Amino acid sequence: TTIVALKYPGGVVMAGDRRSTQGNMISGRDVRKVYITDDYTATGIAGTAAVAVEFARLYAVELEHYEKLEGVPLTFAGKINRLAIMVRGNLAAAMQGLLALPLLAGYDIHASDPQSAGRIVSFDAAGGWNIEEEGYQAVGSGSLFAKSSMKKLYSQVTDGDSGLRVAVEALYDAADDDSATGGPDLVRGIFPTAVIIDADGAVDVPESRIAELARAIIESRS
Amino acid sequence: TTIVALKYPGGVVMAGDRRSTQGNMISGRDVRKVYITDDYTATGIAGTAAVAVEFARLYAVELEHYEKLEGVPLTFAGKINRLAIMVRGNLAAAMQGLLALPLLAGYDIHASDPQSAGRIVSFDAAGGWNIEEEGYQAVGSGSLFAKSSMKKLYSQVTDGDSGLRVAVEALYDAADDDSATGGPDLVRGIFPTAVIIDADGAVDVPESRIAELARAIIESRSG
Amino acid sequence: TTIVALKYPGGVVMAGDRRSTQGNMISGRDVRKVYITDDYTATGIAGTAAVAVEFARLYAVELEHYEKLEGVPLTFAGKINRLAIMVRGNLAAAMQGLLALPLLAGYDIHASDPQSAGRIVSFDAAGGWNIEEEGYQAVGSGSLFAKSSMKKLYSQVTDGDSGLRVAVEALYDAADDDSATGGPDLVRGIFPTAVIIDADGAVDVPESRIAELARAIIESRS
Amino acid sequence: TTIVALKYPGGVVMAGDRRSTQGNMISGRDVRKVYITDDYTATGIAGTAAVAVEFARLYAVELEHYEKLEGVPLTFAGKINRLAIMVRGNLAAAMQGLLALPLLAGYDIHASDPQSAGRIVSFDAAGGWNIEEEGYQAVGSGSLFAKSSMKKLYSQVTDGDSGLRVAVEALYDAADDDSATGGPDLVRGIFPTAVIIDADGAVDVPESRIAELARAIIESRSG
Amino acid sequence: MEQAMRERSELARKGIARAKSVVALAYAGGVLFVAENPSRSLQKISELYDRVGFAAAGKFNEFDNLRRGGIQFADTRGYAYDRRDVTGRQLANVYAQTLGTIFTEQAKPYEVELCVAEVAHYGETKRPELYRITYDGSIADEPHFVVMGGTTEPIANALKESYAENASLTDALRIAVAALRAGLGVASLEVAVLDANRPRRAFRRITGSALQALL
Amino acid sequence: MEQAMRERSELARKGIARAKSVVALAYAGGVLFVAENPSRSLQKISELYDRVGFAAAGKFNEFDNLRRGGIQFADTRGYAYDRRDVTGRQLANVYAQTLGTIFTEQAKPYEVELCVAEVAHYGETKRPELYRITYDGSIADEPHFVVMGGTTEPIANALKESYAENASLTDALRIAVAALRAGSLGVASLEVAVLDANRPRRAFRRITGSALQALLVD
Amino acid sequence: MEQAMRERSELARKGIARAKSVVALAYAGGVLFVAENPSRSLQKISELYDRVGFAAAGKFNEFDNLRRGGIQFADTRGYAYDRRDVTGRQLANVYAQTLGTIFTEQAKPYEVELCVAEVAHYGETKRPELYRITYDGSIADEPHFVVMGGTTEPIANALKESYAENASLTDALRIAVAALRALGVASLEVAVLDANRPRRAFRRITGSALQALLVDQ
Amino acid sequence: MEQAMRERSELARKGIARAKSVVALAYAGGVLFVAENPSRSLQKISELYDRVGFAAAGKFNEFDNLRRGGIQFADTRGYAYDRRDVTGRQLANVYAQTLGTIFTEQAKPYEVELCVAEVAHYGETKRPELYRITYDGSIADEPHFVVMGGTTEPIANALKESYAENASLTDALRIAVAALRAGTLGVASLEVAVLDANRPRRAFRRITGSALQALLV
Ligand SMILES: CCN(CC)C(=O)C[C@H](NC(=O)/C=C/c1ccccc1)C(=O)N[C@@H](Cc1ccc(F)cc1)C(=O)NCc1cccc2ccccc12
Ligand SMILES: CCN(CC)C(=O)C[C@H](NC(=O)/C=C/c1ccccc1)C(=O)N[C@@H](Cc1ccc(F)cc1)C(=O)NCc1cccc2ccccc12
Ligand SMILES: CCN(CC)C(=O)C[C@H](NC(=O)/C=C/c1ccccc1)C(=O)N[C@@H](Cc1ccc(F)cc1)C(=O)NCc1cccc2ccccc12
Ligand SMILES: CCN(CC)C(=O)C[C@H](NC(=O)/C=C/c1ccccc1)C(=O)N[C@@H](Cc1ccc(F)cc1)C(=O)NCc1cccc2ccccc12
Repeated sequence: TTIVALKYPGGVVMAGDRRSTQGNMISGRDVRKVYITDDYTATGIAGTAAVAVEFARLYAVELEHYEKLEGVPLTFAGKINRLAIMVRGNLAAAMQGLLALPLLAGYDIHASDPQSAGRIVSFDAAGGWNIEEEGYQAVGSGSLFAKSSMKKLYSQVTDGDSGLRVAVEALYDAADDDSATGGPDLVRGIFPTAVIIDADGAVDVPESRIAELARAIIESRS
Repeated sequence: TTIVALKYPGGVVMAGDRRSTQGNMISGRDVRKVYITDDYTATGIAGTAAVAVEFARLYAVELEHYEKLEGVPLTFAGKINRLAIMVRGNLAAAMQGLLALPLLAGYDIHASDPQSAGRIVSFDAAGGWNIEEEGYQAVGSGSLFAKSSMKKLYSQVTDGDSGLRVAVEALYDAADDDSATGGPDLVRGIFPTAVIIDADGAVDVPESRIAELARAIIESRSG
Repeated sequence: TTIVALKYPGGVVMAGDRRSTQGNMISGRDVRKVYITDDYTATGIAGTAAVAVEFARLYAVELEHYEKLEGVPLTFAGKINRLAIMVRGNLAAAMQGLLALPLLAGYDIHASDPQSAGRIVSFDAAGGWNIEEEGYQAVGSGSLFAKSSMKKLYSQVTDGDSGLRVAVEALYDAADDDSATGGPDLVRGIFPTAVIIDADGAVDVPESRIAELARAIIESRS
Repeated sequence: TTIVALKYPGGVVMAGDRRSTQGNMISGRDVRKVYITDDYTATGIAGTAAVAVEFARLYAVELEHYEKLEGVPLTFAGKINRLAIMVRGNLAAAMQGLLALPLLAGYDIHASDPQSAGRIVSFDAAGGWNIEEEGYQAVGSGSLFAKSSMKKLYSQVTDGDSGLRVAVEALYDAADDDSATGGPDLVRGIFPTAVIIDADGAVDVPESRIAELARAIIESRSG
Repeated sequence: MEQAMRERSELARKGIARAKSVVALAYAGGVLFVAENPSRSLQKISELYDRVGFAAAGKFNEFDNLRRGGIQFADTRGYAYDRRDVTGRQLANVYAQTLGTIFTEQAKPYEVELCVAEVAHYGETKRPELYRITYDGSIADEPHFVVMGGTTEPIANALKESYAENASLTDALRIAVAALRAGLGVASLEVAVLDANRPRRAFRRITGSALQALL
Repeated sequence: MEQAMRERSELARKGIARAKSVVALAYAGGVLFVAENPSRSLQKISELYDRVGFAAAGKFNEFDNLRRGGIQFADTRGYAYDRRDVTGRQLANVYAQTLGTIFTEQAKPYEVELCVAEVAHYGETKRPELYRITYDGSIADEPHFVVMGGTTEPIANALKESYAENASLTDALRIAVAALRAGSLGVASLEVAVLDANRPRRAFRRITGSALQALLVD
Repeated sequence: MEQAMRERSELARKGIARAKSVVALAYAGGVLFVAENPSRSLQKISELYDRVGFAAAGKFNEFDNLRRGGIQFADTRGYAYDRRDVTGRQLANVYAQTLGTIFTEQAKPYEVELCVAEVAHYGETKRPELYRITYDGSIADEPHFVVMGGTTEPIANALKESYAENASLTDALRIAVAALRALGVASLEVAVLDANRPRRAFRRITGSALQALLVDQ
Repeated sequence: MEQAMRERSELARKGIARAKSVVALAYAGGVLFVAENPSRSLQKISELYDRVGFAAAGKFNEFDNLRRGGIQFADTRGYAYDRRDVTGRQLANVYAQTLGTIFTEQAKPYEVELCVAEVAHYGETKRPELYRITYDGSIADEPHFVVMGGTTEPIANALKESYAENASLTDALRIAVAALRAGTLGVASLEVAVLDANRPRRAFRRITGSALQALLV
C-alpha cells in the first residue's frame, strides 16, 4: 500500500493506490483506501483491510455524531485527538497482526491564513501523531519511495492540480519500487483514487483526470 | 473445498463441491456448502465444518430477524456488514483452528441497473470484505485453480445457463488439481450444488441440470 | 471402542463393543457404550468414559426435558442440534484429553417415507455433524475397519435381522484389527450391545440373539 | 497403597493396608484407608492422603445430609453418582498432584436377590465409574498384584469369612510385590483393616480375626 | 391489593375498549387478519415465524414491545432447536407468561390484547389455530375467529351469525369487514393472511390495488 | 401486615373459585386426571417425572410457570442423584415452599391450586399418593381423590358417595365426569390423562379423541 | 393507579400547553420545520440522520435528552448495519417506546411533544413522512403537517385551511408562520429537510438568509 | 413500628394456634417426640444431628425450610470442626437468630414454633436438653417437656399432673398421648419418634406401624 498527502496553496490533496495482497498473491485491484470522512477531512489507511475500513467508517461516524450532538463540528485538533485515541485503542490487536495506520489530511476552516489552512497528520501504531510542517507525507509499504520522490518534486507544487500530479507521480514511483503498491493499470482502466480539499470542502477527484496525469507520466518516462 | 460465484447479465450464480475431509481421509461425499440465506442471497463457506454451518444458519436467522422486526430487509450493504461482523467475531477461535471463510452472492433489488444487480463479496478471517467488480470469485483450497479457470472462461458468460456451466466447469478444474475438492461422482450420482439468483429471487439448481453440465464437461475433455 | 449404525428397510440398528482400556491394560469387559436416549433415538459414544457417559445421560435428560415442557418431542433436526451444541460446548475440555464423540441413530416419525425414515448422524469434536445418506457409519478407534467391512456387506441388508448381523460382523472385524475394540468373549459370555429402532420405537436387542449372530460369524470364519 | 474389595454370597468385603510413604521413606505404619461411609457402604481410597481422607469424610457427610434432608437414603445409583461427581470435581488438583481414587463397596437393600446385593464400583481421576461384575477389584500401587492374586483365589469365596481370608491374602501378595503397600507387621501387631457389609449393615472386622488369618497365610507360605 | 389489582384491571380494560378493533378468522386458505388502521406505516399485524402470525389491539408502543419480544423468542428457539419446533401454542404461552408478569409487576399494565395464529406447514393437513391473550395473561384457544379491541361484543355476534368455515378469501374478508362495521376502505384497513399454500413463509400482506380488488 | 395477607388470601381464593374444576383420583391401574378444559392444546395436566404427574386449577400462566419449575426441579434432581430418588413427596414439598414464597413476596399472589400424584414403579405394590398444594403453600396428603377449582363441595360429595379405589379406568372416568357435572360434557370439553402403573418406565399417558369417546360411552 | 396516571397526564399536558409552538409541514422540496424560539443558541429543531429530522415542544432539558438519545440510536444503527437502513419510522418507534417508559416509570413525566420527519434519498421519489409522538408514547402518522406545543387547535386549523401540497419553500414558510400567529428571525427557528441535497438533507435557515426568505416574493 | 410488630406477632400466634399440637418430653431412654399428624408421608419431627432432634408446629413449608437450614448448619459445623462439637444449644441459638431475623425482616413472619432436643452420647451420663424457640426468636430452656402448637394450655397442664422423670417408653408415650387428647388418637393420627440415648451414634429413630401400636396397648 501507499497513501500520499501534500499541501498546496489553498488546500491539500491525498491519493492512494488500488492493490490488495495476501502474501505475494494479488487479491484485489480496485480497492479504495482514501475516504472523505468529513466535509473538510479525508483519511487514508494502510494495513489490514478489515482494520483499515473499520477505522475509516467509525471515524466518520464519530465526527458527525459529535457535530449533530453539539451543533458544531470538532476543531481540527479534536479530530486529530479522536483518531489518535482510536488507533491507540487498536494497539493490542495490532501487536497480534491486525495493524493499520492512518494518514489524515484536512482543511482547517478556522486557520488564520486560508493559504496555509492545509493540514497533514501522520500516526504511529500507538496513537502518536505528527502534524507535518514540511508539506507532504506518506504511509504504507511504499511510503519511503513516495516520500523520497515528493522530496524532489514538491517544489513544482503551486496549485491543486500540480499537487495532484505530484501525488500521482509519487504513487507511480512507489509502485515502481514496491510490489505491494499497484501502479496504473492501463489494460483495465484502474488508477489511484484522490481527494482534494480546499475552502469549499472535500471532493473526489474524477477518474479521467487521474488517468490523463498517469498517462502523461508514463509516456514521459518512455 | 471450493466455492465459486460469478455474475451474469441479470443475476448471479454460486456453486460448491460436496467433499468433506479429515486430513487425507474422505469423511463426506454429500456435504452441502452453499445455502440460500435470504430471498435474494446465498452464502457458501469454506473451512471447519461446524463453524461453516454455524455461520450459514445464524446469518440466515439474523437476516430474517431484522426483516421481521423492522418490516423491511436489510440493504445489501447491511447484509455485508453483518456477515463481516460475524466473521470478525470468530477471529479468536479461527486462530485456534476453527476457521471458516464465507463468500456472499446476492441480487440487489435496489440497484439502479437490474442487469448489473448481481453482487459478489469475498471475506477474510478478520472480516475484511471486497465487492468483486470483475465478475467472479472463489474461496477454499481450490480457489486459485477455480479462479484461474474462470479467468479464461468468463467471456463465455452471457446468460444464466452459460454462467452455470462456467461455474460447474471451474469447480471441475478445482477438483482436478485439488484433492480436498470433490469432482462429480458419476457412480453415486452426487454433483456440486448451485444456487442461481435473479430478480425473481434465489432458487436451488436441480441436481439433474448439474449432472448434465458435468457430463458435458467430461465428454468435452475426453474427445 | 467401535460403534456402528446402519439403516435397514423400516428401521435403523446400532451396536457397540464392551471393552474399556487404560493404556494397554484392559480395565473393563462388560461396559456399555450404546444408550437408548429417547423413544426413537439411540446414542453411542467413543472416547473418555466419564465424558461419554455424561453425554448420554445428559442428552437423554435434555430430550425428555423438552418433551415434558412443550408437550411434544423435538423434531429430529432439533435432536441433532442439541447433541451438536453439547459436543461443541465440550471442545475446550476435549482439547486437553476429555474427548468424546457420539454417533446418533434414530427413526424419524415425521418423515414422509416410512421405509427410509432411519437416520444416522456422525459428529466431530467441534460439533460438526453429517446425516449419513450412504446407509452406515461408525465411530471409535476401529470405525474405519468397521466401515470398510460394512462397505462390502451392506448389499446383504434386507430386513432387521440381516442388518443386525451385518452390524455385529462389522464390530467383529473392528475388534479383529484394533486391540482397543473387544470382540465377542465366548469364555465369559459377553457380547456387543445393540439397539434397534423402527416405527414401534427403540428396543434393546436381547443378548441371546447377538450371541447367536456372533457364534455364527466366528464359525463362519473357521 | 492397596485396597481390595470382593463380593461373597450375601455380602461384600473391603480391606486395606496400613502403610504411608513419602517417596521411599515410610512415614506411617498404622494408617487407615477403608472407611464405613454409611450403614450400607464402605469407601477405600488410594492416593494423596489429604485428599483421600477428605474424600471419605465429605462423602459420608453427603450421604447422611441427603438422608436427613429427604427422609430416605439415596439409591445406590445415586451414591455412585455423587462419588463420581466429587472425584471429577477434584480433577484440576489431581492434575497438579493431589490425586486420589476411591473404590466403593456397598450392599443394595433394594436389590431383588439378597445374595447378589453386594456392589463394587471403581473410579478414574475424571469420575468414570465401573460396576465390577466379576466379583473383585482393587486400587492402589499394588492393585494389579492383588487383582491377579484374587483371580486365582476367588473360586474359594463361599461365605463372609472365606472372602475375608482371600482379601487378606490378596493384600499380602500386593505387599510382597509392592514396596508402598505394607504387609502384616507381626513385631508391632499391625494388620490390614477390613469392613464387611451384609443385610445387617456394615461392620468393622475386629483386629483379632485379621491377625489370625494373616498368621495362617504366613505359616502357609513358609512351610 | 384487591383494589390495586381492580384498578390495574380497569385501566387496562378501558384502554382496550377505547382502541380500534382487530379480527382474525380462519378460512379455507389459512388465517386472515383484518384490522382498522388509518396509518400508512405503523403495523398492527406482523409475521412471527414461518407459519405463525401476530395481531394486536391497544396501545401501539406496548404491543410493539410484545411483537418484538415474540420475534426474539421465536427466532432464538428456532436457532437453538429447529424451525419446526417453534409453534403457535408456544408463542401464545410465552405471551400469557409475559403479559401476566407485566400485569402484576410493571408500573402501568399494558393496555393490549393479542392474537397468535398458526397455519399448517406446506402440504400438511392441520386445522388452523387461533389464540387470544388478554392484558392479564388470560389465554383462550378459539376455533373459528378472534376479536380484539374496541367494542367486541357486536363484532363477535356478527361473526357468530355470518361465519362459515372453509370460506373463500373474498367471502372471509367481506364477513370480517362487516363484523368490524358492527362496532372502511383501503385507506383505513390493514389486511394480511397466513397462506397455507405458500411453501415456507406464510405471512403475506394484501395492500393497495390488490386489496381493493377483493371488496 | 395482617390485612395484606388477608387480601392476598381472598384474591387467590376468588381466582380459584372462578376457575373450572379438576379431579384426580386413584384407581386400580394408577391415578386418573380429569379436567374441564375446552382447549384443544392448552394443558392443565402434565407429566412431571417417570411416575409423577401434575394437575392444576386457576390462572393458566401461573400454574404453567409452576409446572415448568417442577419439571426443572425433577430433571435436575434425577440428574444429580438418580432417577429413582425423585419422589412425588419431594415435588409436592418444593411446591409448598415455592407457593409459600410466592404468596408472601410476589407482587400478586398466584391464583392456583395444585395436585402432585405418584404411582408405584413397575412391579412394585404401593398405593398411589396424592398431594394437594394451595395458593399459600399449604400441603395436604389425601388418600383417595383431590378436587381443585371452581365449586369444590358438590364435586367432593359426589366423590365421597360414588368412589371406588379399585375401579377400572372406564368406571373411574365416569365417576369423575359425573362428579364434575355435579358442580355446575364429553370429548370436546375434557382433558384426560393417567399415571398408568403398568407402563414399564414413563407412566403418563393422555387419552384423546376417539379413545376417550370410547371410554365415556358405549 | 388510575389517579396517578391521570395526574401524570394532566401535568404533562399542562406543561406542553404552556410552551411555545412548533409546526412541521411537507412542501415540494422536502419537510419544513418552523418553531417559535427567541433563544439564540438553544435549539428545538435538530438533525437526526442523513434524511431524518427532529423537532420538539416543551421542556428543554427533557426533549434535548430525547434528541441526544435519538442521535445515538441512529448513529448506532447505521454503524451496525448501514446508513441507508436508518429510517424515520424506526426513530419514531423508538421515541414512542422511550416516552411510554418515561411516562409510566420515571419520577416525573416528560413535558414534551416530538416530531420525527423523513424525506426521500437523493434521486428517489418517495413522499415525505411526518410522525408525531406525544408525552405518553402515542404515535401518529401524518401526511401534511404536525403541530405541537401551546394552543394547538388554532394553529392546526389555520394550517388546515391554508395548506396545499407541494408548496414552494417561501409559500410554505409564510403559511407556517401565519398559522403560528393564529415574528421574525430574532424570534423564529427555521430549518429544512431538503430532498435535493445529495447526502445530508438538514439545513438551517438563519439570519440574513432567513429574513431574505421571509420577505421575498 | 409498634403497628408492624404487634401485627406480626399476632399473625404468627394465630397461625400457630390454628395448627395441630406437638409434645416432646424427656424419658428414661432419651427424648420422646409425639405429634398430632394425620399425614402418611409429611413430617413434623426430624433428625438434626447424631444426638440432636427437631420438632415443629405451624405452617409446614416454613418449619420445613427451618428444618433444612438446621440440617445444613449442623452438617457444615461438624465438617468444619468435628461432629462432637455440634451441640443442641448451638442449633437452638442459630434458630433463635434466624427466627428473629425472619420475624422482623421477612415479608410475612413465620408461623412456626420449634423444639430442638439433645440426649447423652452413647455410654455417657448427661441430662437430656430441650429448647423451645418461638416465632420471634425467643428461646426457652425446659427440663422435662415442651408443648407446641394449637391450644397448648390443656396439654401443658395434663403433663404437669402426669409427668414423672425417667418414665419408661411405654409410660411416657401414654402420658403424651393423653395430654394431646386433652387439647381417638391412634397410630394413623400420630407421628412418633425418639432420641434414643442407647444408640451408638445416630439416636433418632421413628416408631411406626406394628411397633407403635404394640407400644400403644
Ligand atoms: C478485502 C479482503 N480481502 C479479500 C479476501 C483480502 O484479501 C484482504 C487481506 N487480508 C489478509 O491478508 C488476511 C489477514 C489476516 C490473517 C489471519 C487472521 C486474520 C487476518 C489484506 O488485509 N491485505 C493487506 C496487506 C496485509 C496482509 C496481511 C496482514 F497481516 C496485514 C496486511 C492489504 O493489501 N491492505 C491494503 C488496504 C488498505 C485500505 C483498505 C483496503 C481495503 C481492501 C483491501 C485492502 C486495503
Ligand atoms: C461434518 C463433520 N464431520 C463428520 C465426522 C467431519 O469429518 C468434518 C471435518 N472435521 C474435522 O476435521 C475435525 C475438526 C476438529 C478437530 C479437532 C478439534 C476441533 C475440531 C471438517 O471440518 N473438515 C473440513 C476441513 C477441515 C478439517 C479440519 C480442520 F482443522 C480444518 C478444516 C471440511 O471438509 N470442510 C468443508 C465444508 C465446508 C462447508 C460446509 C461443510 C459441511 C459439512 C462438511 C464439510 C463442510
Ligand atoms: C470406566 C472407568 N474406568 C475404570 C476405573 C476406566 O478404566 C476408564 C478409562 N479411563 C482412563 O484411562 C483415565 C482417564 C483420565 C486420565 C487422566 C486424567 C483424567 C482422566 C477410559 O476412559 N478408557 C477409554 C479410553 C481412553 C483412555 C484414556 C483416555 F485419556 C481417553 C480414552 C475407553 O475405554 N472408553 C470406552 C468407553 C466408551 C463409552 C462408555 C464407556 C463407559 C465405561 C468405560 C469405557 C467406555
Ligand atoms: C498422613 C500425613 N502424612 C504425614 C506423616 C503423610 O506422610 C502422608 C503423605 N503426604 C505427602 O507425601 C505429602 C505430599 C505433598 C502434598 C502437597 C504438596 C506437595 C506434596 C502421603 O500422601 N502419602 C501417600 C503416597 C503419596 C506420596 C506422594 C504423593 F505426591 C502422593 C501420594 C500415601 O502413602 N497414601 C496412602 C494413604 C491412603 C489413604 C489414607 C491415608 C492416610 C494417611 C496416610 C496415608 C494414606
